[PDB]
Amino acid sequence: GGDKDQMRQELEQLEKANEKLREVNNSLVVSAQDVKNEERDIQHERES
Amino acid sequence: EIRDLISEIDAKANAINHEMRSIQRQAESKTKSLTTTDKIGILNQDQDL
Repeated sequence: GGDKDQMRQELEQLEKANEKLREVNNSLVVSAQDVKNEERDIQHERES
Repeated sequence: EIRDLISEIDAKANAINHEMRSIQRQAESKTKSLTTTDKIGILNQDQDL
C-alpha cells in the first residue's frame, strides 16, 4: 500500500519531469546539430 | 512498445525538428530571390569586410 501510493505520486512528478527532460533534450539537440554543421563548414573553408 | 514508440516519435519529432529547420531555410531561400533582406550578411563573405 505504501509503495503503491508513493509510486503513484512519484510517477505523476516523473511524467512532468520526463516531459521537461524531453523539451530540454530537444533544445540541446538543436544546439548540438547547429554546432557540428558550423564546425564542418569552417573546417572545409579554412582548409581550401 | 510505448517507450519504444516514445523514442520513435521523439526521434520522428527530432527528425521533424531538423525537417522544420530545413523548411525554414528553403522558405527563406525562395523568398530571398529578391534583394537580400539584411545586408549585414554581405559583409560576412570576406575577412576584409
